[PDB]
Amino acid sequence: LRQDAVMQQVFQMCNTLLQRNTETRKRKLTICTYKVVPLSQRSGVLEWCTGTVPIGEFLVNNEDGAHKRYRPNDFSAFQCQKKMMEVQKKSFEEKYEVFMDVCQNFQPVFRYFCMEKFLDPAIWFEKRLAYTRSVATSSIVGYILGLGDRHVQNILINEQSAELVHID
Amino acid sequence: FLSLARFSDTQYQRIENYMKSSEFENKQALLKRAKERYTVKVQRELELDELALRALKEDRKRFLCKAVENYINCLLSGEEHDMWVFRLCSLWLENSGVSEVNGMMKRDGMKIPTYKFLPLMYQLAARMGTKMMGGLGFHEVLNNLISRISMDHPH
Ligand SMILES: Nc1ncnc2c1ncn2[C@@H]1O[C@H](COP(=O)(O)OP(=O)(O)NP(=O)(O)O)[C@@H](O)[C@H]1O
Ligand SMILES: [Mg+2]
Repeated sequence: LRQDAVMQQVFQMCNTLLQRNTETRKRKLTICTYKVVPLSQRSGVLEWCTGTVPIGEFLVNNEDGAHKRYRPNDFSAFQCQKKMMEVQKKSFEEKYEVFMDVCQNFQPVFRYFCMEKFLDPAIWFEKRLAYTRSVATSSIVGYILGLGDRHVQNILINEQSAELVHID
Repeated sequence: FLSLARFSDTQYQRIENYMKSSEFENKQALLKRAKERYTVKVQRELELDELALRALKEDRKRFLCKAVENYINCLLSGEEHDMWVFRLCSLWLENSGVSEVNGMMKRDGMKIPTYKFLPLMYQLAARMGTKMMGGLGFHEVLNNLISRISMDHPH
């Protein structure tokens, strides 16, 4: 857990750099951070982000996923995963055409998170703007630091503030 | 033709830089250290990396051939950009082992006026050889081009 604590320290430095510049202070561009307290070389404790859910859990959940709820007629997450794993030992062109075929039968439904959670148009607009700003700032910081392994289970979204939180 | 040649050359140069980049060497050294359950995954990586290398080499060869062809067409289609004969010769000399490049040079470069090759005649002459002469060999094509230039402008 020491690597996570160091990454949190760098995120705090990025937040402080963004705070002292008026262009980003006006836009409230910040990185969500959680306290990590290493205890040994093998065990440790860290902050649990209350009120946050994984984006993969919200989107491609088998039981009550967003894709299943909003697009029942489209391909399921398991079907797309199996199709992608099948073309793993194949040509690059076959991989590209499989990916395009999957994307054709898999339409994004993530825009409904703010619609179903913030019925007020003013609050919905504020949450969407905060989400877009958080995504842009986190993406730029991750590119600068070369952050990797940003899969669905490594990204958390706050239910109250609609701000992305990066873990692992 | 010049714009397409420049774009193809840029892509080929980027691919060549990626091949010679320190990141590629580090990845290869990591794979070599890893190869020294565990067997299945070792041979899986030693096959996936070879497949990726073959695909990258094929893409590099395609970009190189397209760049050489477009440079030849640009040289044959005007005289304003005669300075790019240096780039065409640099690609030809650095990729003399490719049969397609040598065949394209033999088929189309002989139509190019010889006076465009005059400034780099020293470098053309310094590459003369005999060990790899043949119908599609680089040495025979270079010798024929040099002889034709000498016949046109002996002085
Ligand atoms: N700081 C956190 N706050 C809230 N939930 C968290 C936090 N860290 C992990 N989680 C949850 O734990 C799940 C599993 O992630 P994690 O605890 O990193 O285990 P893991 O995926 O096995 N990672 P790793 O041990 O590095 O291979 C995530 O999908 C989150 O739902
Ligand atoms: Mg994880």
